[PDB]
This record gives sequence, C-alpha cells and structure tokens, in this order.
Amino acid sequence: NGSVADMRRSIEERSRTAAATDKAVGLRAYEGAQQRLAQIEGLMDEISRTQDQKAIE
Amino acid sequence: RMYEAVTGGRGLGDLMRNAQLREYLPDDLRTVYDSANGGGYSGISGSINDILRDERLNGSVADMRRSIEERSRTAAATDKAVGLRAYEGAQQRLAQIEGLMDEISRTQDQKAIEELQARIAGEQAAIQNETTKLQMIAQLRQAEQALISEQRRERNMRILSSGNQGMPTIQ
Amino acid sequence: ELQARIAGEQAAIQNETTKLQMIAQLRQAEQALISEQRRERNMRILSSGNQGMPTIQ
Amino acid sequence: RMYEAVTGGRGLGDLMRNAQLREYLPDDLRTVYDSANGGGYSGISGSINDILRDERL
Repeated sequence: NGSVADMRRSIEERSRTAAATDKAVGLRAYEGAQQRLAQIEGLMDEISRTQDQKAIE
Repeated sequence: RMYEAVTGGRGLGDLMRNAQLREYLPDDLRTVYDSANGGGYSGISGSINDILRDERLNGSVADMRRSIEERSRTAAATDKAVGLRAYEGAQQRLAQIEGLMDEISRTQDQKAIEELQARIAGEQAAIQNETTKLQMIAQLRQAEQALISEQRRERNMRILSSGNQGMPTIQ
Repeated sequence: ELQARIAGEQAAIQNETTKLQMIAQLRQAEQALISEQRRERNMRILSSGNQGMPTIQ
Repeated sequence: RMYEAVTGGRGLGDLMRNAQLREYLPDDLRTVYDSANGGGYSGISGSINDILRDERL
C-alpha cells in the first residue's frame, strides 16, 4: 500500500533485514550449540562417578 | 543392601537442567523478522543492528568493487575448507564409534555394560550436536551470500542514483 | 550388549547423516567456485587494462 | 559377589574422551569468514589460502 516509492523503501528494508536476521539467528544458535556440547561433556563426566544401578539407569 | 542399590531415587535428572539453552533459538517465528526494530527476538536484535551497520559500504566505488569480489572468492573458499575439515572430523568420529563397539565385546559385569550404553548415548548426543552445528553453518553460508548480493546492489544503486549531480565539464 | 550394539549402529547412521550434510555443503561450494572462475574469465576478456587491437596492414 | 557385580564404578566414560573432535568445526561463527586473512579459524585458514591459489585460471 502507499506510493511506489514507499513500496521500494519497504522492499529494500525487508531484503536487508532478512539477510541480517538470517546471519544473527545462525550466530546465536551456534553459541547455543557450543554450550550444548559443554553440557553433554558434563553429563559424561557424571557417568564416571555412577555407583549403583539405579543411578546409571 | 542390594535392594537399596536397585530401588530409590538418586537425583540424576534435575542435573544440568537450569541451563536455558532454548533461549538461543527464537521463541516464536511470527516476529523473527521484526526483531531489528525492537521486539520479536532480542538476542538477534542487537546482533542485527550491528550487522546492518557493518554491511554498509564506504569509500570509492572501486574499493567497493574490490571488497565485494574479495568477499565472494573468500566465501566460496571458506565453504569448501569448512566442508573438508569437517569431513576429516567425521571420519575420526567413525573410528571412535568403532572403538566403542570394540569395548562392547569385552564388557563383563552389568554395571560395565550399562556405563558403556550411557557412554554411547553421550556419543550419539555429540553427533547430534555436530548435525545442528552443520545446519547452522549452512544457514550462515546462505546469509553470507545474501549479504554479498545486498552489497552488490548497494554499489549498483550508488552508481545509478538519481541524486547524483555531476557531469563532465567542457574546457 | 545388543542394546549397546544397536546404539552404536545409530551412532554410525548419525555419522553418515553428518557426512551427507558435509557433501551437500561441498557441492554448493564447488558450484560457487565454478561461477567464480566463469566471472574471472569474463573479467579477463573485458578488462579495461587491455591495450591491443587489430592492425591495418 | 553379585552385589559387587552390580554396584561400583567401572571407568567406562572417560573412555576415548581426549579426542578433541570439536576442533574440526569452527569455534565461533562471527569470524569464520575472516579466517583467510588470519585469525578466525586457523585450521581452515591454511586450506583457504591453498584453495584460492588453486582456483586462479
């Protein structure tokens, strides 16, 4: 809606924002993945100390 | 004693559960593309503003051209190199899995095989994490190509802008 | 033991999934490199630094 | 004997854990595309320079 110039500005803004949003989502997700790795390593550290059968199950 | 060893609660679970790792992905996808202006997603919001600031070209148009060509070539090479090194890591991962199955044959007691099962489960979790990381790398690759295209179009708009006022002078 | 064997088998299929992702990324990179080579050839033909032209004789 | 067979720690876990396979993927993705010049990701940086050298016609 609106004048064709407003349409142009809206479309260019959408394009730039879409590219930037893609990049930012990827970056933050990768940080989360690296923290997720740390958590898995911690769970394997817990495995070394398990004593009873109920604990390991 | 053995009944106590089998029954009861041991507290595992509620173990490393407060780490809110769901906050590193968007809560809802309706507003994921409205995050830059505010609202939507705030972890990306700041990042988006920084990225958009850094993607604006400066200097002469020739410098813009050289920067864009360098970005394109470097992006292709980076994609290839990341793929190659990741594949080497995947082969080493296969060797590790085979080793864990070698350990499966020598297991003797029940506790030993249960620990080995949980170790293999953790190994699967690690491979899951690598799968997620590869997905994230692919998304970043796509975003980088889009950004290079945006820079190209910014340069094109700057050359052909109707706000330009200059022309050659007859002297 | 059979459960742990099947778990290892799942880990192997996970590894193949990661390998396929890596192959797809490499495919994309190869296509990008071919495009880059095409554009290098195009730039070399149309370069403004060229100084030659046919001679009248 | 059977109680000893069920309970205790067996050392599995801390088994093949020093293999740093996370080093074959980028640590952070902000600097993944600055790796060629130096910094970013050192492991791909040697590979990127070789690839860019080999892709010149």
